[PDB]
Amino acid sequence: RITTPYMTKYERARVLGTRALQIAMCAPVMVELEGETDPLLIAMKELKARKIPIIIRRYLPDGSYEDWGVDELIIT
Amino acid sequence: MVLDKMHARARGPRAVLTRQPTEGRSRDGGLRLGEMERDCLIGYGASMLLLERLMISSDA
Amino acid sequence: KYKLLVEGDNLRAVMATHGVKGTRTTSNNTYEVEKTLGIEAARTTIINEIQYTMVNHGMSIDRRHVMLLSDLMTYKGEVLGITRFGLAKMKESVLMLASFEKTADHLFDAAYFGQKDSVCGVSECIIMGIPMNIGTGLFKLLHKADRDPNPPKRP
Amino acid sequence: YMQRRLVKSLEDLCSQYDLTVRSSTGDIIQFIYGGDGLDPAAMEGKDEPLEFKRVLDNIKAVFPCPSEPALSKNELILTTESIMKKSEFLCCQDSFLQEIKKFIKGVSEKIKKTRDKYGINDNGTTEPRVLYQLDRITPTQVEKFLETCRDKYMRAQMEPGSAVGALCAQSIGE
Amino acid sequence: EDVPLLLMNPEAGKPSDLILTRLLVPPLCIRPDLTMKLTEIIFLN
Amino acid sequence: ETYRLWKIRKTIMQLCHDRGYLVTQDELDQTLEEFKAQSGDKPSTDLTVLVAHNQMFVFFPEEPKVGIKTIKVYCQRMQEENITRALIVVQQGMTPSAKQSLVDMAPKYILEQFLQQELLINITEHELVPEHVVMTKEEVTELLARYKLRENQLPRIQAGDPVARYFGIKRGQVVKIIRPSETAGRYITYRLVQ
DNA sequence: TTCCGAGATCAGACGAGAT
DNA sequence: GTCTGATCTCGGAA
Repeated sequence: RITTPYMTKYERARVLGTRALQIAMCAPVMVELEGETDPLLIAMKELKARKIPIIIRRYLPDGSYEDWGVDELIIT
Repeated sequence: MVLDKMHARARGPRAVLTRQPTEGRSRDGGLRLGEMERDCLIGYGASMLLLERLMISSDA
Repeated sequence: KYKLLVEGDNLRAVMATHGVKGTRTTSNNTYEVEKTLGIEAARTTIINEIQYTMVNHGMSIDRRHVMLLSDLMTYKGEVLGITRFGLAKMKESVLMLASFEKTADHLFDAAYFGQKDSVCGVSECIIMGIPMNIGTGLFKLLHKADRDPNPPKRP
Repeated sequence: YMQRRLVKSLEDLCSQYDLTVRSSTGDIIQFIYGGDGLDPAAMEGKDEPLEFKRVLDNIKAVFPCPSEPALSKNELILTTESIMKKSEFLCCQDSFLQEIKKFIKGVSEKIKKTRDKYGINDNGTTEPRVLYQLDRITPTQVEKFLETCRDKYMRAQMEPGSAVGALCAQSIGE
Repeated sequence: EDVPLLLMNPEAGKPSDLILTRLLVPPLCIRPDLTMKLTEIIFLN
Repeated sequence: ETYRLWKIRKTIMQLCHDRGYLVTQDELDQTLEEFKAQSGDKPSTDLTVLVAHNQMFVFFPEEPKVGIKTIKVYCQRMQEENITRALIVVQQGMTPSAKQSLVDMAPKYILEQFLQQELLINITEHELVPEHVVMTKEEVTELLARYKLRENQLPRIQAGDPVARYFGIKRGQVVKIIRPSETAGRYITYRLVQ
């Protein structure tokens, strides 16, 4: 609950990083897509519709963690 | 003239000792992503790129 | 108003003389501020004398970069200049030192000691081919699929 | 060479998630990055994230609000306190939150200096109506001024895990 | 007792092997001119 | 000239006020005229302070290079008065055999050593040196916990640093540094000592 | 009496990449 | 072909 409630540019990159690679292995798509064949262009459609089945595990450097749903974050 | 300098290497010969792509266009190239450009890829914070660019598509 | 600049090095012998208000006198030699005025004044000269020589050449720069470079350079006790020698007193891991200069001695000497290095930083995770933890590899990602720690069966 | 020595020491620093900047070995170099935890990249001129004169004039021009009362000096300091402690502005550390307040009173006195010359604000009606557009600051703007200066300050923080020293090695070396 | 006092972590290696009575030759796959220095040893051996 | 035999006494009674003793305020600030009571005599030890905590014992041995015997002059009155801490403010420096005599008799009595021209300026009121503040034992435990940091892993200041030697700090203590800035002025950093 | 300062000699390094 | 800290030898002293 203590880290920044803004999705950083390093979290948006990897969430788009692995949701692209998930959807390029026939994952179920959450956005009823409209002809986009680039898997990366599907993932930004997933982000803006805020439907990504991914929870960011944010590591405080002592070892404790703090989860954050991608629904529960403020993208830019 | 650009015909003597146009160059692209998809996947070709690797050097016999270190199994990296060779040096030169006469030997089908591969251009060195040098250690100065390593820091540029560090400073962007792109972690999964550097694993892809220095382990996956060079020495897998 | 009058001040006087010297071309010398003996700082506290200058700071203590009669007439000079030693509360307001600086150097440009960051070691002679470290020996004489503590480390924290040696941090502020490394901030200043870089930000003095950077605005002299045009070349504007944020202070927050120099506030990091100074604060790295003086955080382990004394001012550790970024040479080959200052890296040994800053880093523990071998391959980060071994990828820098003196690759022969730094690898044999860390075999003489039984040096167990963990693989961290970026100069070793790039060598080993691990995704580095600096930047996009800091956190990690979960999946949000349907799961629960379920009840078992009666046995 | 000086690029090489710089980046071969400074590469393994990143601003962790609790805003501290640590080495690879866990040891703390800085407690907040650069005192305020702010990106130099997103940083505005003068090493300040806002440059408040530009944002307030931007807000007055993007949102001119006609048919609005625009009363001031007795309401401006009163609206800027009612908005600033209102369920928000907790993550704004109060060194920036002072800096809005010293700017708002700095533009609060600029209003009364013009209304000192002429044009009493007795209820917002004098006979030449144009005079209330001298320093118009109407409270639809000053609340959008704060919700922008908050969010421009919150956005221009150092994003956690950003290869902080690797930015430093380029910005000294280049 | 006195091996850790020379700071040699004896799980890594005791001081008797700072000098060479046998010697690993590197594998052939990492040398397809250092072979020439190996045969110069066995000549002298 | 006497700008010293006075300002040194001015400095150490700023120094042991910062270290938390009970120097009355009128004894702290003297103009030179308040020290012109003794001013002609001491050039051509009459200067030794004992102050206690809310007890140090400074020394100005008139010998330039203090030898082991000169320490041994007041090794005995150190253990006579049951005093635990001392100061030896020297003129030139210690003889290179005498500095061990401090660390041979280390845990019984402390007796830190200063030079003269080291002490002629108060380095705390220097513009470059920010306000070091020694933190208490409970001030460390609320530090480590907030940052979730082990005692080690804090930024480190040497024990022989000029401001650690000023404030009189043994190993294991943590100073709090208020570095002044321009936007905030309250950029706080901490330092574990070595 | 020993120990620490100051005299000699010794190190590893001295940008990317390209044909 | 220097620029470099380290590490070895001399020497004058409390």
